[PDB]
Amino acid sequence: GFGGVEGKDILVFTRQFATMIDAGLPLVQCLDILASQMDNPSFKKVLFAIKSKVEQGSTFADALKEHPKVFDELYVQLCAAGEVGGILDAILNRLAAYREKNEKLKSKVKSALVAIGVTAVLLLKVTPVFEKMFADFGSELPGPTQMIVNFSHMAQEYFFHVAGSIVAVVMSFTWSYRQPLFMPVFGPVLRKVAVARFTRTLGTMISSGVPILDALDVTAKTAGNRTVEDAIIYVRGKIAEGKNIAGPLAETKVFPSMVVQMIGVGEATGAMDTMLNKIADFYDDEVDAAAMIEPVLMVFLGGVVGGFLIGMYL
Amino acid sequence: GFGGVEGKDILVFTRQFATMIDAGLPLVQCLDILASQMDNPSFKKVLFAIKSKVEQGSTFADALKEHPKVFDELYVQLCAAGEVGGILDAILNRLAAYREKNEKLKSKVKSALVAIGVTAVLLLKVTPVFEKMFADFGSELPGPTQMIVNFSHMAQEYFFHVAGSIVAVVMSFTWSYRQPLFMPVFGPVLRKVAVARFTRTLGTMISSGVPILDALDVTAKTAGNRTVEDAIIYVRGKIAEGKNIAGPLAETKVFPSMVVQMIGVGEATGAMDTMLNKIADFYDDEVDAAAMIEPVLMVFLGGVVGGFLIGMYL
Amino acid sequence: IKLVPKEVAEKHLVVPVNRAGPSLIVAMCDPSNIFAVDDLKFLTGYNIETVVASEVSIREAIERYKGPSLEDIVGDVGDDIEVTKEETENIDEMAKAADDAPVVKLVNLILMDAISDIHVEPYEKDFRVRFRIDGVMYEVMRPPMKLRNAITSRLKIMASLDISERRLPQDGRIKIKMGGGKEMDFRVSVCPTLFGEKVVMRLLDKSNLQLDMTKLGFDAQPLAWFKEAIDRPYGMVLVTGPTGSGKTTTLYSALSSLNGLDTNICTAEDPVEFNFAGINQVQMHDDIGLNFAAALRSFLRQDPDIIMIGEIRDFETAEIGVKAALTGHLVLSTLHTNDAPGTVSRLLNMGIEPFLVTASLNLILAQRLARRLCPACKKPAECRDCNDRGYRGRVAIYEVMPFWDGLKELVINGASAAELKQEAIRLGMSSLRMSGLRKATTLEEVVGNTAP
Repeated sequence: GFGGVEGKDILVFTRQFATMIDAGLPLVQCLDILASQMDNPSFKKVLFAIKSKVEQGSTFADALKEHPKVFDELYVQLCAAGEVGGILDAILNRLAAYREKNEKLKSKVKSALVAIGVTAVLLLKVTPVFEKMFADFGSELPGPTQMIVNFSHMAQEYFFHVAGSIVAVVMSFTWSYRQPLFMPVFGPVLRKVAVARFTRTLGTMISSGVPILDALDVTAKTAGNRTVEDAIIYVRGKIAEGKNIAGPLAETKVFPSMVVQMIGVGEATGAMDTMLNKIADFYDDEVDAAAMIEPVLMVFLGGVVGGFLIGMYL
Repeated sequence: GFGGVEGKDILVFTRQFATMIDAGLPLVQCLDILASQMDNPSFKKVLFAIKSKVEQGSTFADALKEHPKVFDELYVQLCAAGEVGGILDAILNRLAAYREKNEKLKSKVKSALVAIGVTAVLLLKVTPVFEKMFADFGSELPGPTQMIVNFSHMAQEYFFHVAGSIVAVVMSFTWSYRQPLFMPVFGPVLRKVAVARFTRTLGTMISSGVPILDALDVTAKTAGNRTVEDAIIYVRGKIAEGKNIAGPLAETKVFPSMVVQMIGVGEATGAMDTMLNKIADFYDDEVDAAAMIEPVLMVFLGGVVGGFLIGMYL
Repeated sequence: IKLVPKEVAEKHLVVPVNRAGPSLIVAMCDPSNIFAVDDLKFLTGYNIETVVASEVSIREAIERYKGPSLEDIVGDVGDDIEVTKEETENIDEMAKAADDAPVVKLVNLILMDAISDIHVEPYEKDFRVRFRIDGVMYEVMRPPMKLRNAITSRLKIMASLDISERRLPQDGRIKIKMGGGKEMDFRVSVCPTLFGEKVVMRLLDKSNLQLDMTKLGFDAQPLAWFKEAIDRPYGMVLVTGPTGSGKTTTLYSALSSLNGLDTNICTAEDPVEFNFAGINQVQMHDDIGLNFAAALRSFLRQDPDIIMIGEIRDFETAEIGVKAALTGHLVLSTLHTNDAPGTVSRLLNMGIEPFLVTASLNLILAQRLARRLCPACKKPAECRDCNDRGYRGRVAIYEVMPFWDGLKELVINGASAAELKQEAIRLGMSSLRMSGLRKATTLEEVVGNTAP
C-alpha cells in the first residue's frame, strides 16, 4: 500500500513540467529540473525515477506508470494521448490547468461534517431561525394572521416570510459556494494566481540554466491572461533592446516595489534563479492562504436578515 | 459628521507608535515612519497632520485632538497623562495592548451599547424568548399546567423550563465571555500573535532607517512573551557576534523555512525592510483569519435552544 | 535580612544585611565592641562578616526593613530613559507610597538601581581603581558571578549595545546625562575571559577640557597659539594617539578654544562627545543603518567652513574627509595609532593615498599617557605634514615640537619661522606672527574670551 501526493504538490509539478516541455527543453532535462527544484523529498525522489525510465527511452506515460498510486490511469492516458498524437506540450498544459483546478477545488470545500460543514449549516440557518423565532412570539405581529383562519390561507399569506427566509438561505449559500466608459478599465488584468504562475515558470527555467531572454520568449507564449501576455511581450521587448530586467518590470503595476528591488539585486548578483524561486514560493503561499471574501459575507449576512425583518414589518 | 477608523487599523498604528517611541526615535520621526508605512490613505493622511502639529511643538495628545472622531477623550487623556508624567513610552505600550484587545474582542463577538453590546443582548436572549413564546401558545402543552392551579404551584412545576432558559443564557454568556515531568515543555512559547507583532515592529524600525541591531535591541526590551524575549536576546547576541540574521533565526522553531529563506534573501538584497513588511502583513492577516471561536458558538447556540424545547416536551 | 530581636538590633545599632559564602553580613556601627559581636556570634551561630556603617543609616535600615524593589521593577515607566529623570523619580516615590503611605524622598538604593579608572576583572574579585592621587588601590566592592553578569548587562545597555555569548566583547561609551563620557570595555560569560565576565571604565570626566590645560602641562601655551593660528587659516589636523592618550579631549579643546562664532562648523560623530560653545554649528550623529560616510558625504555638501569627524574608523568616510581637505575645507579628526607608520598604514588601508591625506593633511598631533608611578600625565608627544615627494618614500613630515619625558619638557626640534610661513601673504602672515606670540578655565567662558 502506497498513497499519492497532495493536490498542491501534483499541481506545482505538473505546472512546472508543462512549462519546461512547452519551452522546447528535452523531456529528460525538464524532468531533472523539476526534481532539482523540489522542496519535498518524495517528489524529488520520484522524479529522478521517472527521468531514469525516460533516459532508457520509455515514453513519459510509461515512465509515470512506475507511480500508478500518484498518476492515475486518466492522467497517464492523457499524457500517452499527447505523446501518440505529437501534442505532449498541449496535453501537459491541459493537465497543469486540471491539477490547478483540482487543488483549488479541494482547499475550498474543506476550508472552514468538519468545522467548514458545521460552521456552514450553522451560518446558513442562523438568521432564518431568528426570523421564525420573532414570528413565533405570539400572534397579531406585522403581516401575520390570526390563528383561526384555515391553515392553507394562513400559510399562503405568510408566503412573504417563507420567501424572505429562502432568499436568506440562497444568499448565504452563494457567499459559501462562490467564495470557497473607459473600456480598458473593465478588462480582467493580472491576478495573484497569474503572477505566482509567471514567477514559478521563470524561477523554474532560470534554475534549469536557460537565459532570461529564452525563458521570457517561452513564457510570453504560455501566459493565460491576455493583458499579462501584453505586459510580458513588452518586458521581453525592453530587455532584448538592452534595458535592465528590473526596469522593464517597474513600468507595470503588477510587480510590487519589492519584487522589482529583489529582481534588481538578482541582476547584479547572478542569483536571479534563487530570487525568483523564493518570490514564487512566497506568492504560491499568499495565493493558497487567500480578506474581501469575508467582509462581503457579512454584508449579505446581516443585510438579508434585516431585509426579512423589514419585509413583514411593512 | 466624521467617523473614526476601524478597530484593526487603530490597532496597527498604536502598536507601531508605541514600538517606535519606546525605541528612542524622536516623536515626529516615529509619526513620519508609521504614516510612510501605512496601506490605507486615511491613516497616512491623518498621521502627516498629527506630525505637522507635533513639529509646531504641540504634545502628541494635543496633536491627536485634531482627530477627536478617531482618538476619543479617553485615548488623548492617556497620552497626555503619559506626557505630563514622563511615561509617554509606557502609556503608548498600554494603549497598543488596549487597541489589540479591542480589535480581537470586536472580531470575535461579531464573527459567525455598540454593535458588540447590542448583538450580545440580542444573542443572549433570542432563544429564551423563542422558548417563552412557544410555551405561551395557549394551554395544555407538553409539561405545563392548567391555569386554574394556584400560581405558586404552577410556577414551581414549570421551574424545569425557567431552568432550561437560564442554562441557555449561561451558555451564550460563556461563549461570549470566553471567546472574547518536563517543566520547560509546559511554558507558553511564542504564538502567531507574538510573531506578527515582532515582524511588524522590525518591519517598522527597518523601513524607518534604524539598523537591524538597533531594531533588535529595542525589540528585545518590548517583547511580551518571556520565551520569545529569550529567543530574541539570543538572535541579537548571535548577530552582534557576526553571524548572519537568517542563521540566528534558523535555530528557533518559531521562524518557518519560508521566513528564514525570505529573510536570507533580504540580507543579500538590502531589502530586509520590506521583506519584513510583507512577512508582517501576511502574518497579521493569518492571525485575523484565525474561526473556531464562531463555530463552537453556534454549536452551543442552537444546541441549548433545542435542549430546552426537548426538555419540556418530554 | 534577619537579626535576633528587633530590640537587640536597635540597642546595639547593628543589622544583618545578607548571607553569602557561608557568612552573615552584619552592618555594625561599633565594630570595636567585642561584647556585642560575641553576643551576635553566639546567638546566631553563624560566622560573621563585619561591615562598618554610619549609626543613623543602620538605624534607618532597621526601621525600614529588595522586595519593594521586586515590585517597583515591573514598572516600565521607570526604566524608560526617554523620560526626564526629574519626573521618573516622582513615580518611584508615589509608587513607594503603596506600602506605608508616605512619600520617601531620596531612597538611596531605589534610586541607585533605577537612576578615574574602574577595573572589574573577574568573579569574586575586589574591584580596583586609579585614584587621582593614590593610583592603583584595592576596593571593598566585589561581585559574584550573578552580580557581575547583572552589572555587565546594565553597563552594556546604558552604553547602547547588546553583549551576549554571541557578542562577548564590547567597546562602547556611556553618555552621562551631565553630557559626560566614559570608555567602557566589557566581556560577558567566560568565553573570552576565563576569569568570568568583566568590565573596565576609564572615566573622562567631562564638560570639555579647555586650553586652560596648559595647567595640566599637556600642551605648552606657545604650541597652542600656533594651533590657534593654524585653525584660523583652515589647516587640517588629525589627533593620533594610543588608546586613551587624550585624542578626543585635545581635539575638542582646540575647536572649543577658538572663536568659531563667524564660521559654519559641522560635526559627524558615531556618538556625541563634542561640546562646543558656538552658534553656527551643525551636530550630526550616526543613526541605525547609516555609515559615517553617509553623514560626511551629505554635509560636505552644504557649506561647512570647518568639518569635525569624531574619529575615522570606516575609511570610506576617511576618503570623503581628505577629499574635503582637498576642496579646501578645514577638516579635523581623531585616529587610533601611536606613530607615523601606525597612522599612515592605518589611513592607507581603505584606499586613500598619502598624496591625498599627507598632501592635504596639514598637522598631526600625537598624544600620550606618561606614568611615573602614580602621576597620570597626558602629553602631546609631538608634526607638520609638508606634502608628498615625486619618486619617494612619500609623507614629508617636519617635526616642530617633541616632548622629552625625562624632564617633562616640550622642545622645538629644527622648526623655523620660515616653515609655518604658508600664508596667502604679508598681512596674513603678520597676523599669524602676532597670534604666535601675542595670542578662566570653563569652556563657555574660554570660548567666550577667544571669541573677543
